[PDB]
Amino acid sequence: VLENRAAQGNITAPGGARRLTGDQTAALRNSLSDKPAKNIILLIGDGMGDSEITAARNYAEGAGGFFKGIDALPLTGQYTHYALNKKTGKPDYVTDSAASATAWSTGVKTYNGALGVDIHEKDHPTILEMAKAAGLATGNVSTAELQDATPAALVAHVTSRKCYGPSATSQKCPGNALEKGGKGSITEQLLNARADVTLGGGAKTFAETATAGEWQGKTLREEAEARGYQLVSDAASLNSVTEANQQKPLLGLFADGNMPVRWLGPKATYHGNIDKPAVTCTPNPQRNDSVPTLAQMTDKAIELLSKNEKGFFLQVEGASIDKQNHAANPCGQIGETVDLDEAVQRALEFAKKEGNTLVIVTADHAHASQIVAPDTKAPGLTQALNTKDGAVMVMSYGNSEEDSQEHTGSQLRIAAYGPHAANVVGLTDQTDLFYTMKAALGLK
Amino acid sequence: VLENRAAQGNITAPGGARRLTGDQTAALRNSLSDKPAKNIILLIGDGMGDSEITAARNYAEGAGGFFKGIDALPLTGQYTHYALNKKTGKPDYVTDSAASATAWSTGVKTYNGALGVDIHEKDHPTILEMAKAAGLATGNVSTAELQDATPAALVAHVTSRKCYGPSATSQKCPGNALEKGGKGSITEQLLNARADVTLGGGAKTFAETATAGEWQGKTLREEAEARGYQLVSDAASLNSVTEANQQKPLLGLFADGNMPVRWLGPKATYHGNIDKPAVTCTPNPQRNDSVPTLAQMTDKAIELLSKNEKGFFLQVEGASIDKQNHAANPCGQIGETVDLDEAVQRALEFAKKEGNTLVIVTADHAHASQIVAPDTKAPGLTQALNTKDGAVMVMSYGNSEEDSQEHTGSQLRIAAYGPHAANVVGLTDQTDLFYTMKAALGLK
Ligand SMILES: [Mg+2]
Ligand SMILES: [Mg+2]
Ligand SMILES: [Zn+2]
Ligand SMILES: [Zn+2]
Ligand SMILES: [Zn+2]
Ligand SMILES: [Zn+2]
Repeated sequence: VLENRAAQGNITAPGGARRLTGDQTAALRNSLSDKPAKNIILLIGDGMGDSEITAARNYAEGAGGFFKGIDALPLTGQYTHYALNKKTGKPDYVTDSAASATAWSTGVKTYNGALGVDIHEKDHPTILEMAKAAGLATGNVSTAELQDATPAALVAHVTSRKCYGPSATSQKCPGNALEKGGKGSITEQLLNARADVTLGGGAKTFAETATAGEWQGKTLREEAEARGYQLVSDAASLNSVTEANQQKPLLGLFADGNMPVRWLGPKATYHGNIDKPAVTCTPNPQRNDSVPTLAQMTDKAIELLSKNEKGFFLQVEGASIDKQNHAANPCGQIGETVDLDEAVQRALEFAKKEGNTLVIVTADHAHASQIVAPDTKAPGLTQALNTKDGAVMVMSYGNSEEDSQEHTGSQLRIAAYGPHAANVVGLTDQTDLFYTMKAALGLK
Repeated sequence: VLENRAAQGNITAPGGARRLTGDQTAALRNSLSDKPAKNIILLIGDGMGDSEITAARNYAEGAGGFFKGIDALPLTGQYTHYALNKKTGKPDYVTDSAASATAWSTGVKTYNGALGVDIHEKDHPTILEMAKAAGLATGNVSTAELQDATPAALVAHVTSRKCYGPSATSQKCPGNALEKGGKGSITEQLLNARADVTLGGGAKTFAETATAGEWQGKTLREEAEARGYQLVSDAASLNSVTEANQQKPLLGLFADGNMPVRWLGPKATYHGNIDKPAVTCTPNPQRNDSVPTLAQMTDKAIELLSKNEKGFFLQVEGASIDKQNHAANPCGQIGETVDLDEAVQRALEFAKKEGNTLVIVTADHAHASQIVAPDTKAPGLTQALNTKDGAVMVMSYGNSEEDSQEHTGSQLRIAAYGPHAANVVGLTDQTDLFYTMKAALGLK
């Protein structure tokens, strides 16, 4: 259970590339605690498989480097995340964000596209809904639009992830539409969920006015206000927030759609590793100084939430790792993995200081990006990059001919630190994660 | 620690997909032993990254299934395996078998192609040479030609993995050529090394004649015998062996080149998942019942080796997972993973019964194969397969336009069982493994 995993010296010399100093047996033994967890922080890097972690590490820290947050969690294991075919109820080997998010927040497998409901479309309670009942403070932050599948799965029970607001739901999830007697669209269900801290993007859908209920005729943004929600939309305002609870809930909408990616770089191309020069990522010029970073929202959330004596549950998500992976854009993707590392460092720092906090870093499913040989002549999209090592790393994207690269089904890394983290070691399922949290928090 | 990680029951019902039956903490704390290990069995799945394990589990065992061998090692982590650029000494992100094998057996990074030497071409001892010197019995089994990089890295110090016999070394490694005062080719160095048990393929190279020294003029097979080596070429004759030591070492040559793969299936093709029907793998009609399985060689090796009270070191390799991966042949590739699983079961069973053995299952590097959606339209090679779940699974190979699929650089799974297994947890490096075995065996 070591904190420093960088290569220890000259990597060309005997034992120069070792990440271990001594024997972990004792340190590890001392990391094993099955005492209760007062708090739980779940960081999800959407689409961040082992391939994604290695590429970003090579680039940003060098092959022999180590993410001070991401790679610093002592207990590790691999976990499966297959979905189910709605009709046959047989495994669908490649899940989407909705079906996977539903498994870790609910504990039951479901079809791709479902939020908070099993394949019979029967809804089950989420871990956020349960923490809220037990008395715990709750938080949900993401760099994606709030209506998106990963954050939404924590507060919504919809049969299709496309049922963002009033209009969308009417046609795509009519049985869910408030009018037809349903609980409502994703945005309305979020507004009803009423977690203490909810931060992200997706202000666009709050411009939709409801079609029924008390706030019918009034936009969803107005409803939020007419319900006690403190609305913040930039860095300075979030910062001013002094508190958030069931009387003063916090709702941050920092973007119309998704929040802006950290780095800019070009899209991979056919033979781009052999036709075009090596690229060096650069800060995204269009990201306004006032849009909060993932680490800042995570920081602010942990603060307000830590003011609760019963404890808290917080889910943080680095959404655009996945999205940029789909876009076949190495830089945006690596930049988003770097961003998330920052959030994890903030998470861990509090954890070691608090002592009863269980922190977990993982992903919902694997993705397309592959690290390959510099001289690789691939059928898909490639790009050469200038890593921190002063060397070149080529990235490959070859599982789709469409405009979007595809998710993949390989099992991936799950890492934890804190009381009950041993339940992450070995082979487990995406559903175990749910039970691990339910048990650590004593929400049973 | 759990020896049963298959889904609990109905994967479509809450808690049904779970693999955990309880809290791992105490079971996991009781597996953490830092007492010395008397023996070590290192099983390597060549090119078996996490992706290769999942695809083989979904096919052979079902998504919710579980490899009774591969998936049963309690302590897990992920490790980096980058090679070095010979010139600059900067990291080379995608390693070849020779430089990765050299790393775990030697503890020093090296360039791709190098067996047993650092970037300066300076020779460094391997873990087998150390075990042998300490008095421990040694074994080296694999399903590839014995001169291949994985087995070779343990007994040979060559500048190019191409220097198999006398004729290729003269021209390709003249500084190693016996005639030039060099230690000799790979085969000649294997014969000198003198491990107690050596099993695999690659007999054709033994037909070459030494160009200098004590056995100059005699083919390599003759030198083998002349030096007290017992030679066995089939299942039967292997079965009838009762001992193997420094007085009568064993040498199995079961194939001219590599041993034949277990399953037959078509090669993945362009748009193979949409244009060609789903496939069910079958037994390879070319494999003789005369040819022992990796499980059989493993078992026999453990029996003969286990007669040394002082200990033994053994390395097993399911070689063709890699080779079939390059060939874009899902069936051959999965058959080789199923086969390596039988070997890990033999290893594990012995280890639980002996109690002082450290068992480690990993791979040398990641490869091409990816698990993707059945409806996927990819630029590379694809194929649909009928799994045990009665569902279709599509596998994609898309990082090369040439006739061979490339390795990839993603960190991959490393798992262990036994004394000093806690050193496999978390993030580590391939070189760390060398040090982990040295200190477990007290080979210091
Ligand atoms: Mg997401
Ligand atoms: Mg090999
Ligand atoms: Zn996702
Ligand atoms: Zn995605
Ligand atoms: Zn290999
Ligand atoms: Zn290979």
